[PDB]
Amino acid sequence: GDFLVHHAIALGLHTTTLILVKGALDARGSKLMPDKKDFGYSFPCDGPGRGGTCDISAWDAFYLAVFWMLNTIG
Amino acid sequence: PLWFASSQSLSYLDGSLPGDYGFDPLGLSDPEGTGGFIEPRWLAYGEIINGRFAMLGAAGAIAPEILGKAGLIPAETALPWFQTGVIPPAGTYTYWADNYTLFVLEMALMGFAEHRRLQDWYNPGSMGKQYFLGLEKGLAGSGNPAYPGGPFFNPLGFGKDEKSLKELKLKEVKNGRLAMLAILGYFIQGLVTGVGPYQNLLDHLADPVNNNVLTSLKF
Amino acid sequence: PDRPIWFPGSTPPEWLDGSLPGDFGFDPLGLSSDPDSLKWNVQAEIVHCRWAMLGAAGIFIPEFLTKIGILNTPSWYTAGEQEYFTDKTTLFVVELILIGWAEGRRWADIIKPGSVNTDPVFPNNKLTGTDVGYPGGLWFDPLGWGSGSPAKLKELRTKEIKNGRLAMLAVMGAWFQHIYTGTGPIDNLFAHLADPGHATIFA
Amino acid sequence: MRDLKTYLSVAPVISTLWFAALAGLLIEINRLFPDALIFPFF
Amino acid sequence: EVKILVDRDPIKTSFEEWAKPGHFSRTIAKGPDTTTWIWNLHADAHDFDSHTSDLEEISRKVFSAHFGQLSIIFLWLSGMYFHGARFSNYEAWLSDPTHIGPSAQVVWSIVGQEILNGDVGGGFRGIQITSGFFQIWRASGITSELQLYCTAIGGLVFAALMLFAGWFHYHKAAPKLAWFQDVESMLNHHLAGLLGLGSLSWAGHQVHVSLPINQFLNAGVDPKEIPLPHEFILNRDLLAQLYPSFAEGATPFFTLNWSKYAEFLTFRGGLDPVTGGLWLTDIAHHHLAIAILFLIAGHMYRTNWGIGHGIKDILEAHKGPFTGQGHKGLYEILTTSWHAQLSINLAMLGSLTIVVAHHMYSMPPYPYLATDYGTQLSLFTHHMWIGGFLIVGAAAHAAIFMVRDYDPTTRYNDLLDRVLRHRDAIISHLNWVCIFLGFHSFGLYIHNDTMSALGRPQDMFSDTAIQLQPVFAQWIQNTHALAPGTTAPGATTSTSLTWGGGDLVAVGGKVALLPIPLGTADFLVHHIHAFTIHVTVLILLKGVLFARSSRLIPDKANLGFRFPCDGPGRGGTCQVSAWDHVFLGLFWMYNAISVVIFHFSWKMQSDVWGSISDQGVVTHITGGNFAQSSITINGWLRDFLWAQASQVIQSYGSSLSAYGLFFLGAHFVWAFSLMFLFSGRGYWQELIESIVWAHNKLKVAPATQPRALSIVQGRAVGVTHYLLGGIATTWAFFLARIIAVG
Amino acid sequence: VIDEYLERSKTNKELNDKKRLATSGANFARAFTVQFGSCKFPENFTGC
Ligand code: CLA
Ligand code: CLA
Ligand code: CLA
Ligand code: CLA
Ligand SMILES: CC(/C=C/C=C(C)/C=C/[C@@]12O[C@]1(C)C[C@@H](O)CC2(C)C)=C\C=C\C=C(C)\C=C\C=C(C)\C=C\[C@@]12O[C@]1(C)C[C@@H](O)CC2(C)C
Ligand code: SF4
Repeated sequence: GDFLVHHAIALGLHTTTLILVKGALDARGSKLMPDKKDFGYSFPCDGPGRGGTCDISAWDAFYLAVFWMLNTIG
Repeated sequence: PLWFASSQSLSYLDGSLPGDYGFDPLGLSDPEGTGGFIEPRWLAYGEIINGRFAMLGAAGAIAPEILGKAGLIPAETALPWFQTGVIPPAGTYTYWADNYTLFVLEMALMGFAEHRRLQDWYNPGSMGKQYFLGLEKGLAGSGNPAYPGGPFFNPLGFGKDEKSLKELKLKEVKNGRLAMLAILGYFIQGLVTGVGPYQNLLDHLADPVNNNVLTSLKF
Repeated sequence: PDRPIWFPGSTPPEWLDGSLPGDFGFDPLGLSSDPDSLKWNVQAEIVHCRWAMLGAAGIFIPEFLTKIGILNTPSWYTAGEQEYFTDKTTLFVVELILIGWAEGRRWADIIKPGSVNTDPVFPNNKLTGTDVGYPGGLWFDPLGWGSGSPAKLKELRTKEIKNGRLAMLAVMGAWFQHIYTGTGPIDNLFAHLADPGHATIFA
Repeated sequence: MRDLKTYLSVAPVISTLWFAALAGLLIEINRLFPDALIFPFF
Repeated sequence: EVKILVDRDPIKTSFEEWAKPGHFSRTIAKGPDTTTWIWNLHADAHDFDSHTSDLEEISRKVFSAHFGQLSIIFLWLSGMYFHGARFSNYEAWLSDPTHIGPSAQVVWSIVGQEILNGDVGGGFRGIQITSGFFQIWRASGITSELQLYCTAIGGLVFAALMLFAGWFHYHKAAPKLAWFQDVESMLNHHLAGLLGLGSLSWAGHQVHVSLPINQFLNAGVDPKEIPLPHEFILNRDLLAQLYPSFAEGATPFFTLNWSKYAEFLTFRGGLDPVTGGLWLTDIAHHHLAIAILFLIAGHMYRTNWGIGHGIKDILEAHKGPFTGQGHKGLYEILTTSWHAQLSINLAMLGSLTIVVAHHMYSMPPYPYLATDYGTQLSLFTHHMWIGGFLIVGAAAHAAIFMVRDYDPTTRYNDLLDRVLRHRDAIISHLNWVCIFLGFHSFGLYIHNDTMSALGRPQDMFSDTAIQLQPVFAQWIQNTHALAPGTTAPGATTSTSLTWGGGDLVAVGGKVALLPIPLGTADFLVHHIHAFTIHVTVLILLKGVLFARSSRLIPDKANLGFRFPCDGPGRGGTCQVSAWDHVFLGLFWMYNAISVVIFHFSWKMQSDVWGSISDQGVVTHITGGNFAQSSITINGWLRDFLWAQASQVIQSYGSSLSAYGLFFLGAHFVWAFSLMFLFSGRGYWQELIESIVWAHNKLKVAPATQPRALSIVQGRAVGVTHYLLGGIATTWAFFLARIIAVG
Repeated sequence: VIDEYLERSKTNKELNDKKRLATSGANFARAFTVQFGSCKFPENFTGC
């Protein structure tokens, strides 16, 4: 009974780490927006162009990882 | 002579058809907007065919009863048209073969005839080309689908003159309409009264006031 | 062009010309629009015709001879149930290998028209056929009735094709009659001929 | 025939045929061998 | 004038258009550049108004789609009848309907799912069905399986006929535009022909077939000894022995002395004691009267002859105090666009479905239907959900029309302009009403909870401390109870047993119907219902009215109907389209319907359903705890959610186990929906970039470059998953409880 | 309803439940026919 729970805990840790690491590494720029560092740490979006860019900042990455942290601790 | 003619009906009914009294309240034969089975020519062709079949049926549904009452046919054979096996719940008779076998044979022969008729209707002269045991010479047709003519269909050579042909066509159309009405009357009388049409006629001639539509429906 | 067709007064399809033997322009579903499909269908039809002719003969001869007192062979439907000198699986395997060799040779002939005309073991023996589906040679045409004028060849091919179609219909009729009624085909024929009216499918 | 064959090669049709065949084979295998938890052939 | 107009072979049937996907739109037909193309190919498939601009092609496509839908429906009906005929225990259930549970599905024996074949009864094992088909078949007079087989064959034939008709009317003879624009003839034929004649024929069937067979069954005769239905038609002696009026024939009908037919055309009302349903004679009488009414009403509009009415003349010649000139150009608007008609019909159908559910639960029309609780619950919930969905769709189509088919130059209407000129007051008043209703309705519950949690049960709004009684509803109930005594002398008893006053009806030891009391809890729940309905109406109306333009965005009509936003400027303009308003109102419709079904289930289990002993006492399923436990949220959570979920979670290892599995699965789906409602596209695109790099390293890069879903697609996926999960959870819980306990 | 059909049902009360049980058993066995042994791979042709 502990095997599956331990693997679920590992899955939660891995997913939260993935979200936070991607948010930290892709902060300065990416292909969708190569000048992300000019706008700042927190900004709403970059408009509907290029197919739509919502939740593009790193503040949104922390925002999304909070839920996974809560679920893992639960 | 116009019967219930309207302004719309008189536009396309030019009188160049047998039995044209200009009666068409619903505009079914209206010239434009034609497709599928609704067309000015197909309706006339179907009317002619239905009239001919109705004449045949009207003669045949009454001949056996007349012969039986006159004593010219065995009694076990003279039956009302609904007791000959057409409606098994109403009655049945024993023939030389099973009823469904008779239906299969009739369907085969009628399909053989009607497919050729339809192929004439589609292609006018195509039915006189392929080998049909030599009978294909006489099935060429005259170009009019409703009146093919030829040795097989007009052996007696009637209607050579155009005026006589028109008179005969008018007579045929009127007789076909009368026979269709008679067949509908046969159906309704058989459904309501429950006895043969000749029996109804004899009962009415016996006492005109005692036997009528009100008698069967009382009041 | 002016040949008789299946439905008089109709227009035969464009991909059916009439050069092929037994051509009547009957293809309402358009199953052979592609030429390769036409070749494959022709080969399949020829093979089916020959196999069904053999099957119809082997079904209807022993039954008729059993109706008379000459033979005592059992019913064709119960032939596989009986016991033989070997298990059915062994006979099936041997037949599978034997027929598979010949079917592989025929497939190689179909794919490439002229690659299997020589005897692999002895190079002296050859097959004289020049048309796909008609192997010819001394093995499959010892009497020499095959090669000849194009008109006679077409007439013979049409005869064979029509006989094969009739045989296919015969075998399927025998199968369905046996499963439905439950008696030999000769018995059904005699019973129907005795009373043509009542003794029919509607019974 | 060419257009029908081209249509039959579209993604959803090929996918449904492949998955139906796979499901049938798996169901038949599980029917012939009812239960299986370890590999016992060795 | 009225005429038949068709075009011959407008299109040619070929498979060349099947090979190339997306032939309807040139942009789609060009080819797939990215994956988004695929997601578009299914989105624009049925948007006929965008493929072209001619009305004729759109009308023809609509006609063909209707024919295909009819064919599919006929196939479904044929399948249901075939399942009833072959794999069912209908013949066993016919003899003992009270002690046997209906079942029409049998599960295979591949994996171990054979535990799903429960002991329904009558020497049969299978899944218990709740469609209510057995009661329909019994009320129709079916007593064998050959008739069901024949019905299935006929359904198959009719489905094939419908498919062929659709093909013929699209590819061989397609009607012209003037054919569809003739609304008077269509209305005449739909009123007199489709409705009146069908109901007349059904009344004739009931008179000739259903009544004698049902009378024989109710007498106690074995189903295998009942004469066949055609024997009643053939043998007049049997009908004379049953109903002597038939001995007189059809003479009374023409004699106008119709009282002689009083034996099988009655006006008693109430429920039948033997079966716990409405009298079949009353049903036949009602069908006959409805047929007469529809046949009379079908000759109102002028078509091809002098007599009749013109719809345009009726609309234009209308004068009133508040209206004025009013309806002048509405005829052209209604006969020009399909979307307005679609919205009107959708709203009417939803309202009719809700009314149908209410009338069906109140007065059971089928024999042995009231005593089968699962069937009643399933029918009520299903019809409520269908009505809610249709009502939601009506507003979306109204917004679509207002966006893309409205021009005030060529086709101008005064009423629409007047409404559009003062939308702010309407929105403000609706907002205030919603706020007030919500505040009062929920504050009552919160006050009750707080007072009960502080040891103050004398300060709550309850039947014992502070009473808020529905006086108007009680007055209406008393009036309805006293109705047949003086106001309706023709009826022997009242229409329904729901009205306070009368007797109790029970069939086979189980309660069928009894009067329903009304108290403070009903008051509170009714006000909650009104609040939810008002909020949904506010959302939909705000979406519809502000579709063309707004104070924030003065040119919203140029962007279209389905656009995500306008930009990050103006402070933020997310979710400004009417599509977003519909997507938001779906949630509130779901909430309202869930609350309604919960209220209905708890009230019916607590105050109506139950069992009766021989002495005469009635024991209800939950023992009447609704009136004291439903006034607080804690009571709703504990006495309904916690108490009634015992059966679903304990169903493992039994024949109901499947339900339990669903009770988990739906939950999962619900949570899944959150992933599509809390996030955005940029994160997923940036992750797919790294995934695509990892693919590129190993030479497995596809030509169709993967792309994250669009914003509208994500919102649609989220709302679809949310609704599906919630509805499946409720379905599993309701079915498990009502099958294990009832 | 004329009490003659009721008397017929009383006289033939037996074997009617037997027919009902046989029909229900056949309806159930329509799914387990292959697992029972009958209607195996042979004779499925135009069968069951
Ligand atoms: C939302 C509705 C709501 C309502 C109506 C009530 C009502 C009530 N509460 Mg509850 N309560 C609520 C929610 C609500 N509560 C909530 C959310 C909480 C927090 C959990 C509480 C917690 C609570 C506590 C702790 C207590 C109460 C108690 C009471 C009573 C005290 C009333 C009072 O003293 O002030 C009324 C004051 C007024 C000034 C009335 C204003 C309204 C007037 C009449 C306006 C009408 C407008 C008019 C039509 C205008 C027309 C103009 C025209 C003439 C031109 C009252 C029955 C008390 C109790 O003991 O009662 C037994 C108590 O101690 N409540
Ligand atoms: C087209 C393919 C074809 C196929 C697959 C078969 C298949 C078969 N044939 Mg048929 N047959 C065919 C065409 C075909 N036949 C044709 C064209 C004819 C006309 C000449 C016959 C005439 C025929 C006869 C006369 C007999 C069979 C028999 C057999 C059956 C088993 C024997 C065996 O196959 O050896 C090849 C079979 C033959 C070509 C003839 C030789 C007879 C074999 C060797 C069996 C003799 C065994 C004996 C009768 C059984 C008991 C033995 C005893 C010691 C107790 C088997 C169903 C035999 C049988 O009925 O067994 C059930 C049999 O007696 N067939
Ligand atoms: C009465 C019938 C009806 C009809 C004919 C239409 C017709 C139309 N609608 Mg309307 N609509 C209706 C009712 C109807 N609607 C209702 C009840 C609602 C409320 C939900 C809506 C809400 C609505 C919206 C929000 C939109 C339309 C639009 C459209 C157009 C595009 C259709 C489309 O492309 O879908 C083709 C089909 C699909 C995309 C399939 C989607 C998958 C569905 C959602 C899944 C359901 C799953 C199933 C039930 C659960 C089982 C799961 C299993 C499969 C595993 C079309 C003209 C669209 C438009 O662009 O208009 C201009 C549009 O945006 N409609
Ligand atoms: C359960 C949580 C929840 C709650 C409480 C609300 C609440 C509300 N919604 Mg929201 N909503 C939610 C979830 C929720 N929503 C979700 C999941 C969605 C889907 C996206 C939406 C989408 C949505 C839409 C689309 C709309 C709303 C609207 C509204 C308002 C309706 C008007 C009204 O009833 O106000 C009355 C107040 C209440 C019911 C809230 C509870 C108040 C209680 C009684 C406490 C009061 C106590 C006291 C005053 C507190 C003082 C203590 C302090 C001093 C310490 C209200 C503010 C509608 C709107 O705003 O129009 C008016 C609207 O159009 N909502
Ligand atoms: C073909 C036919 C009957 C054929 C019967 C046959 C072969 C019977 C054969 C048998 O009996 C035998 C020999 C012997 C028996 O043992 C067996 C049977 C089989 C029983 C009837 C047609 C019968 C046809 C009928 C009655 C048609 C009526 C049409 C009408 C009234 C149309 C009216 C209008 O169309 C107009 C003219 C103009 C429009 O503007 C307005 C409206 C009103 C639409
Ligand atoms: S919908 Fe997305 S892109 Fe548009 S404004 Fe909102 S956050 Fe920005």
